Amino acid sequence: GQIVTFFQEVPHVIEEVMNIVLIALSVLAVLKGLYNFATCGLVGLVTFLLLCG
Amino acid sequence: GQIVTFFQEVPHVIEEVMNIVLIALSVLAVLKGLYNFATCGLVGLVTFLLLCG
Amino acid sequence: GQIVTFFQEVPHVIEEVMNIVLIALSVLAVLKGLYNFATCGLVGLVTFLLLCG
Amino acid sequence: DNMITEMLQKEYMERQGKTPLGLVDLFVFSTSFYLISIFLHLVKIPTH
Amino acid sequence: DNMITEMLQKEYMERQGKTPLGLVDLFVFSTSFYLISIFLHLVKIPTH
Amino acid sequence: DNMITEMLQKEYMERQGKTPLGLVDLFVFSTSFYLISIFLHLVKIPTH
Repeated sequence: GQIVTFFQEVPHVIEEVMNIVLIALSVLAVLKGLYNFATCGLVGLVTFLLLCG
Repeated sequence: GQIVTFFQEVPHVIEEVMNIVLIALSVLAVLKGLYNFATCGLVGLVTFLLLCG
Repeated sequence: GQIVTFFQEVPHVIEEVMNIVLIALSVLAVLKGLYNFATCGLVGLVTFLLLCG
Repeated sequence: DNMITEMLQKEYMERQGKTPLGLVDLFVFSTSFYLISIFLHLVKIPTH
Repeated sequence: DNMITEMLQKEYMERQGKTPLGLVDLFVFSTSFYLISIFLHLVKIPTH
Repeated sequence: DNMITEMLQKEYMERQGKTPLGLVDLFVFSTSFYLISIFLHLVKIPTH
């Protein structure tokens, strides 16, 4: 949606601390999600099914 | 309060992708929460209580 | 930021049920967070750190 | 500095005319419900 | 067509008149703090 | 009573002028992604 609009005007809003906190929290959430996804077993399931193939 | 307003605007807002994503996320959340509540031991607690009296 | 504004506005908009629910959810979240931050093992690690030196 | 603010407010106002606020309320409440269930699944309540 | 956007925006305006922005910031930050706590719980940080 | 609503809405207007909606959307979607992750952790999906 408007995430690209946020990316276009990053320099003009990075001076606000709220935006910095929001960006850091989003990056942390994405990192934690990726960790969970690649350790819980979802990827293992995909590999298992491809191995069967 | 305003939830019923959303429940009467459904034919007029279902075409936006953001609204579809929000509705799907809400339904998924509610379902996952009910799944947790079903298999959290809470029901076991309730039954144990009834067993006691 | 304006959280102090929210504290200055407590008597004025406390009658809204939405605001009561938001306050209760925030306080509950903070308490659950503190419980986790005190039971997860963070304290254990920092106490072992102090034990070492 | 008014161009930046006008642009950002314009995108906010466009969003508010498409996404109903009741849907935002429903999403927030459902996420809170799921968070509460998560906490209850972490506290490990036994029948005792 | 503009009636729909106007009514949705009117709902948003009423909510902004009744709910303070500090309250929603507090809610968002508290939920983020709780989310960090549950990540710490899941990842099983060691003590040794 | 109009004074209270005008002040609270001025706070909202300033926040909207300083924070892009795209960042709010990114934060919400990242939180939802992380929550789905912790769900798939709680369901202990096995390879078997």
